[PDB]
Amino acid sequence: AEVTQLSNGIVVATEHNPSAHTASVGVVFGSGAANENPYNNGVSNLWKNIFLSKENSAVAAKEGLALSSNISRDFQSYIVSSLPGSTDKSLDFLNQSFIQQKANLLSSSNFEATKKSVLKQVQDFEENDHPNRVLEHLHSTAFQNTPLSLPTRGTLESLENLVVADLESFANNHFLNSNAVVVGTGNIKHEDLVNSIESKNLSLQTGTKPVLKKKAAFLGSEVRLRDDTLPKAWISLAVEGEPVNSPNYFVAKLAAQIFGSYNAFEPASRLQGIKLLDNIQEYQLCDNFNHFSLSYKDSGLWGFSTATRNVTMIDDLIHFTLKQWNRLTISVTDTEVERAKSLLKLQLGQLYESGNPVNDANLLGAEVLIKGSKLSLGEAFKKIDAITVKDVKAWAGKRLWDQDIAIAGTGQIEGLLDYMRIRSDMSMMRW
Amino acid sequence: PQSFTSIARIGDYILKSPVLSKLCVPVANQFINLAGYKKLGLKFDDLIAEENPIMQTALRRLPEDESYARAYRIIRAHQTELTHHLLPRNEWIKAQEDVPYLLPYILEAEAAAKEKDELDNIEVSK
Amino acid sequence: PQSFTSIARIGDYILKSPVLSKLCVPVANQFINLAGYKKLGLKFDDLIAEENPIMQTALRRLPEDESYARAYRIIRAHQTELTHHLLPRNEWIKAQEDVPYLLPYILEAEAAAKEKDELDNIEVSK
Amino acid sequence: MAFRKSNVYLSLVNSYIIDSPQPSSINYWWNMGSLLGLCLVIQIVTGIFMAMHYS
Amino acid sequence: MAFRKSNVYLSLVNSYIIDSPQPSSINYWWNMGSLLGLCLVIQIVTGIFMAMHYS
Amino acid sequence: LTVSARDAPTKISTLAVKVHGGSRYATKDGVAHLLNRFNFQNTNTRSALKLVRESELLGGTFKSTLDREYITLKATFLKDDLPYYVNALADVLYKTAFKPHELTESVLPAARYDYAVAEQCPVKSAEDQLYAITFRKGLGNPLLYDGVERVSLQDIKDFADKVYTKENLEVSGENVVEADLKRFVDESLLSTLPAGKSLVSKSEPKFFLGEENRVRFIGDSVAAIGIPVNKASLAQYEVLANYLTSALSELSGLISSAKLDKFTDGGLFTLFVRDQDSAVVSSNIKKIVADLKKGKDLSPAINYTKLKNAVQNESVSSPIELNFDAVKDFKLGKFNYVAVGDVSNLPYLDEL
Amino acid sequence: LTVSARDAPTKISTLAVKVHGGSRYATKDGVAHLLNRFNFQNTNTRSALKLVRESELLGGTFKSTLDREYITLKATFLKDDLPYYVNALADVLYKTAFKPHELTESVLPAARYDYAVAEQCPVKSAEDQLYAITFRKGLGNPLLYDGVERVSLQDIKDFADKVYTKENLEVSGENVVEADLKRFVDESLLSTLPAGKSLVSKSEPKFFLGEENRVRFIGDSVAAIGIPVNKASLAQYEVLANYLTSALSELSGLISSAKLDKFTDGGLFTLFVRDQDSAVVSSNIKKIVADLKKGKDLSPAINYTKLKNAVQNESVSSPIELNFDAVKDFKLGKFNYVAVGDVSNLPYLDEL
Ligand SMILES: CCCCCCCCCCC(=O)OC[C@H](COP(=O)(O)OC[C@H](O)COP(=O)(O)OC[C@@H](COC(=O)CC)OC(=O)CCC)OC(=O)CCCCCCCC
Ligand code: HEM
Ligand code: HEM
Ligand SMILES: COc1c(O)c(C)c(C/C=C(/C)CC/C=C(\C)CC/C=C(/C)CC/C=C(/C)CC/C=C(\C)CCC=C(C)C)c(O)c1OC
Ligand SMILES: COc1c(O)c(C)c(C/C=C(\C)CC/C=C(\C)CC/C=C(\C)CC/C=C(\C)CC/C=C(\C)CCC=C(C)C)c(O)c1OC
Ligand SMILES: CCCCCCCCCCCCCCCCCC(=O)O[C@H](COC(=O)CCCCCC)COP(=O)(O)OCCN
Ligand SMILES: CCCCCCCCCCCCCCCCCC(=O)O[C@H](COC(=O)CCCCCC)COP(=O)(O)OCCN
Repeated sequence: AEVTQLSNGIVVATEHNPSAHTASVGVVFGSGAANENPYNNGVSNLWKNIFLSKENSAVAAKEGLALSSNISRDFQSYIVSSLPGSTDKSLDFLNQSFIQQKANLLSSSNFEATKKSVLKQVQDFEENDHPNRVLEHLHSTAFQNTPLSLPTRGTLESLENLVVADLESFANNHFLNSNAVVVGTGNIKHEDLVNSIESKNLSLQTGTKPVLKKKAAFLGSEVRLRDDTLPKAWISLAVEGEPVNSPNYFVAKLAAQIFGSYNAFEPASRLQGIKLLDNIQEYQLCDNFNHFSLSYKDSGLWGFSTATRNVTMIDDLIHFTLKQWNRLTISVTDTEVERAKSLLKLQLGQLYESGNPVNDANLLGAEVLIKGSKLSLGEAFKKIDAITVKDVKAWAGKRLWDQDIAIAGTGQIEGLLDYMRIRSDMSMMRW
Repeated sequence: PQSFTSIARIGDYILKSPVLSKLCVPVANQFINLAGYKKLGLKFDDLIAEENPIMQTALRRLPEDESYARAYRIIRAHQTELTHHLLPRNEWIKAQEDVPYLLPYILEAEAAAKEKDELDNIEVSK
Repeated sequence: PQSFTSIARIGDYILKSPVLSKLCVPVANQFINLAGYKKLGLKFDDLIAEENPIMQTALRRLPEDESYARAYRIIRAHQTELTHHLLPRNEWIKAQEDVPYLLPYILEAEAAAKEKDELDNIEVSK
Repeated sequence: MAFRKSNVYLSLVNSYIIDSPQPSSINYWWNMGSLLGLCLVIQIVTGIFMAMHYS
Repeated sequence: MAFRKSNVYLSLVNSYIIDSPQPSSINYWWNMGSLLGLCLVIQIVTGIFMAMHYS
Repeated sequence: LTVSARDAPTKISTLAVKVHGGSRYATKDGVAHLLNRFNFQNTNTRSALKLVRESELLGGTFKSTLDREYITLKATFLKDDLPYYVNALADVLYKTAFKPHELTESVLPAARYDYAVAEQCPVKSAEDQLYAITFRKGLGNPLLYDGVERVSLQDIKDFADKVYTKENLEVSGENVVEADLKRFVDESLLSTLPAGKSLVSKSEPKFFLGEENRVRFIGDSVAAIGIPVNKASLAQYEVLANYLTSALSELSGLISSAKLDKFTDGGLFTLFVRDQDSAVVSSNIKKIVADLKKGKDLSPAINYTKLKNAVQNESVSSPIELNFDAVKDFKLGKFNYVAVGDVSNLPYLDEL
Repeated sequence: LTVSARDAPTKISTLAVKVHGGSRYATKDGVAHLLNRFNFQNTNTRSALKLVRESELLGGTFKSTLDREYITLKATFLKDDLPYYVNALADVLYKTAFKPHELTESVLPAARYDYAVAEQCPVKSAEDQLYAITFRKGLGNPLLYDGVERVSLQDIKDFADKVYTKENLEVSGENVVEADLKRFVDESLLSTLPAGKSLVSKSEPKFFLGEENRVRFIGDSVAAIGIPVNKASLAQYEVLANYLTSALSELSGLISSAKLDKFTDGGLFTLFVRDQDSAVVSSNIKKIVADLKKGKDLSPAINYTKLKNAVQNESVSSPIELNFDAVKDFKLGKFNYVAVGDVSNLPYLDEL
């Protein structure tokens, strides 16, 4: 297992695996939804569905290729997959359809049909997908009036004002050679890829991207979307967390692993070594929860999400969870830290060593764009093993004890108390 | 207050000793006959206080034909007590019917609660 | 306390009289503007006290799009009251929007309760 | 329901001395608690009337 | 649940002065009822200490 | 007792035990579902709580999975802890306790939740209907437990003694040294199991053509067709399922799903049409059947099928139906049909 | 507007209005059920509470009844109060209020109770399946409302304006002077109704033979067969239904029920087998079908059928299929079949 970075004008990164049976080749750009403004929000999500449109997918399918695309807050990628003997055809398809010609894809008949399909997807997301849209509303209230607040899909109000000239204006500012990384994963050797690119003279455009002026900033706030005709309540809560390239990046992920995830209907999930589960199962305070530690280029979020049918005891669920977060400053034990070390290593090993080269192409390109290289899994395991109890207590005294929070919620949330009752539970008046 | 695991540990030590089972076992038979619960139609496991989580677990796991018969013996003993009488002598519990029917369910629930308490307050070593 | 059937009987007698509708109707328009509920964004039927069985029947039978809009006006009026302010002047209720939306549901429930009371305390004759 | 269960002050009376479920086998030793309530009323009422004449 | 809701004597305290739902728009005129409770305590406590010296 | 493994320079390993004990071998309705929920409960020597706490400190988890052919027991763990997980999987097959209070408190409430989740999906209930009217006894058995046949605790223990035998299972490992795995298996309690017999039948299963079934349901409407496939025709219907859901076909906007389930003795092709308005469902399924009856040319989709087969086979032990080069044409013959939802406004079999 | 009556020296009278508005004419699923529960609700001139209190002091009651052909409005009362009840039945057909709060508070909770009672009887759900697979649109419509098609308040008022017409109803009276009844009907609001058209079709309905359906159910198991009957064969199948459930037949201990439903254009013969053990149901239905295929002689049961027909026709207006003298033989041909309950242990159609 080894990565190889090489620059000749174009940054080329590979990750060779001679045991895999497919190969994957694409390009990742270093702009996401946090490089848009409130008037062209959704222009990245439209460029994805233009690339995945029917006439473009049909040209690829006669060659034997498949297409993927992903939109995030800091990056976006466009990936072609094939059998290991036809990576030259997949690199040709990325040259013709995406680099040279774009007036074929941006015809008026293709643009209006794609815009209709995207507007239906965003409408069905806002009406049916309740856990993921509460987490989207948590980002917009915590980073309000700041580039990290814009949703990755766009809104229905901002998507209908978009024309063809808005997509060409975004492509001239961000789809550049100094913003791009060419990636290759699966069964493909590194020097075979750099000689196929150098046998041509690929270059997107010369110049740099615009520089935004407002930096990300956390603000303690809340947003409530009450809907009494829904059968549950869905709540997210977080503090300000760690960015990428932070010295406390792995300590924050281990602290979330201490409290973990839960499913009340799976019998083995009920037997986990988490002390919070004693209070919750006595009166059945929720159906599921999960803790997270998200990281971006400038900021991050640390907290949990939950879903509940017990709508008269919502205040007991928030109170018991926040009293366990107080113990990370005061009285976290050594056996809880050793359990979280083994489970964080199992979770990280499953994320980076799945058998999908499309997942590996997204992870490799996003990390080379920020850091310039990639940290191996062997070196990440040695940083996790060196964390002590005193590292956890010093991190939680800075980020958790007596700090501001952000709350989002939907459904039957009448039993959720107001902000200052929840804010005062971030300290004990004992220590 | 004293657990049934502790009572069975002391009691099985006496019953294996051939010299201690000649002294204490005749005294225990006179103690039970002077107690008089069998003349009201009760077994000893009907007399155990039930307002605790271990006993509520063991009473849930009892088979339902034995749960119906336990409820009739308790109700008949309350009615005999308020009339200030005893049962007729052909309705008394015999010694070969005074068996510990609830004791294996109690000992199983006590061992599971002890193992959970040891895993929740635990040390490690490298 | 005074029923809406009695209020409508007195009020419709004044409005049909051409001499009484020239005297009382200018006084009633000054009375409503001095009351000031429209500057908080309320209609008059939002102000009716609801803790009685007739009003609970009429609020159940209201269509749901009007029930959602009534709940928003009451919540907005409580928030404006605690800040000791008034609404902006472009958000005030206009006179052509201050319609009795709840009055036909109230009058229908009152007539059904009167007919039930007359049939329950009734005479007969051969 | 009946008025002894719906009124705010009579439901406290009803759930304590009217409808409260008792075990069927308690004997006369369980009557001492209500005699103590009568003794406290007797000591309070004879106490006030003597205090009108005491220095 | 929390101990302020499960205890027999603390749940009366919790449902009256801790968790009781109030309307959000009441003004300072709604504070007179709790001042009357403070006045009754002041009159009772100064009354006992003066009664130790009164004939 | 077949043992095989593959190796890699990878941090994470996976171990699996494949038992021929799926719902096609079940004695009563839903017994294979209830045995699947009894796995990793209390053992005679170790409680279920002790197994979760011990493997969390080593970094491993357990899972059990049921389909129509297999019951699969799986572990995922850090690589150097291999002998702990060989012995833990052997104790489940050998000395599960089967306590009566475990059936009441854990197994039966977990199986009621599995049935209630799958009951709200009309696509899943249309697939259950298509298996029942095509094969009628073996592959047509119901997958989950619903309680129309009552299953006692002794029925579960009799089914466990029938399928947990040495001639009826195979052991596989990923990122595992093969010479170490064969040594740890021979020392474990797997070699102390009864020999028994293999349950896998050799002959072709009996099938039926031209059947119909209609179910009323509150929600979306589904129309679905199903074709049974023999072993010599598995390559032709695999190209057809990838062609119909790709951009090479003009019918792909009307089709919700299409796939081919494969077994060692044959398979079943399925196709689904889903919408909330039943006038759209009736218009879509009439155009699909009429266009497939005229005939299609499948040879432009051969290279696309070879890519999709290699992606899917990275988790499977690869039944090699890999000769796609002879696939040229297809014409629709006889088939089965089910309709779920607003059945008063859905077509009949003789109308299409 | 047909009016007829019979007279007697009897204290009690009965008046009925028969509308051709059953579930075989319904526009959506369950609209005829919801119109049947709207009868004797509030009228424009009189509330439903006032109608109950007034007729109780006179000694009368009202009822509405739905079947597959008719909606029937009925009154039973003391004899000399006839003009009050002619006018009360005329106001229901003419000026029912159809308030939206009456649909929410009264009609829909009453129709949910009707559906939940009939859902627990597996004999009734087997008869609903036999009608659906035999006729498929007219007589195969569902009888009750379940909510898979939503029905608005305007849908109910459109169906009432379609069936409450003068060419679509008939008035009948028992213990009623006929010359007085024709005078009171012509003075009432029934003569102010629209003329309209009759909904009764003249031709034979379309039927299907050799169909099958299976439903899973927790409870008893039912096996049932069904045969469609034309108009010339109604006398033969009436003798067969009385012969099979009498002491003249050795098969009567195995049969739970057998009957013949009659209409003006034909009928449907049914037979049912019910037991809580499905091995008894499978043994019973195999002996019934095999013995009916060899042939039976029906002529010893002719005089017994003529007695049973006269007892049943005392409440019916007597469709005269009364020539039982030509009935000699019967041999079973093609038929339809349904199975409800533990369907894994019940026979299939080609196995019997
Ligand atoms: C007798 C011994 C008892 C002593 C204590 C009793 C107090 C009785 C006073 C009467 C009363 O309770 O009602 C008061 C009422 C105002 O009610 P409101 O909620 O609408 O005003 C909220 C304010 O805008 C924000 O008030 P905020 O909360 O922002 O600041 C507090 C303010 C002082 O507040 C008080 O002391 C309340 C008594 O602090 C400052 O002034 C800052 C500069 C130092 O006032 C009125 O409605 C009319 C004003 C005259 C009332 C006098 C009539 C007496 C017979
Ligand atoms: C639980 C309640 C009470 C108890 C146990 C109690 C007990 C006593 C006793 C033992 C004596 C001495 C009697 C003697 O030997 O002469 C006494 C005297 C007295 N008590 Fe009480 N008392 C109670 C309540 C009250 C109250 C509530 C009052 C006044 C309002 C009161 C007023 C007096 C007076 C005036 C005397 C002196 C007259 C006398 O000697 O009888 N007592 N009390
Ligand atoms: C609601 C409670 C009470 C009220 C409104 C009240 C009121 C009064 C008033 C108006 C006076 C006359 C004061 C003066 O002008 O000098 C007085 C005197 C007195 N009260 Fe109270 N009282 C209360 C409670 C009590 C209690 C509970 C006690 C004894 C335990 C008590 C003991 C006395 C005494 C000893 C005096 C005479 C001394 C003096 O003049 O201040 N009071 N009370
Ligand atoms: C197990 O179930 C039971 C149960 O079996 C029983 C019997 C009882 C009832 C028994 C009791 C003892 C309850 C009654 C309590 C008392 C009687 C205590 C007395 C309480 C007081 C507050 C004493 C104050 C009373 C007075 C009369 C003082 C006032 C004096 C005055 C007005 C005289 C002065 C007037 C002038 C003009 C000088 C239960 O409550 C109960 O629980 C559900
Ligand atoms: C709508 O929501 C509300 C709400 O708005 C408010 C304001 C309250 C406020 C509550 C109160 C104001 C409480 C009311 C006050 C009382 C009940 C006071 C009662 C008075 C006493 C108990 C007097 C007792 C005094 C003594 C025993 C002192 C005795 C003196 C001694 C012992 C001297 C010491 C002797 C020696 C020798 C040293 C609510 O409870 C409430 O919920 C419903
Ligand atoms: C915590 C310990 C202290 C509690 C003590 C409880 C016992 C108190 C005394 C009980 C005696 C019953 C008093 C009469 C009950 C009838 C009250 C009534 O009719 O309610 C009112 C009349 O209002 C009054 O005037 C009350 C006067 C109270 C006088 C007490 C000194 C009408 O009855 P209502 O319809 O409101 O009943 C529903 C209540 N939720
Ligand atoms: C006459 C008017 C009466 C009005 C009543 C108002 C209530 C006044 C109480 C004020 C608060 C008192 C705090 C009590 C502390 C918690 C109770 C407790 O500790 O109970 C017990 C221990 O028992 C005791 O020692 C009682 C102490 C006597 C208190 C006498 C003042 C706590 O243990 P437990 O687990 O049983 O609590 C759950 C009860 N449902």
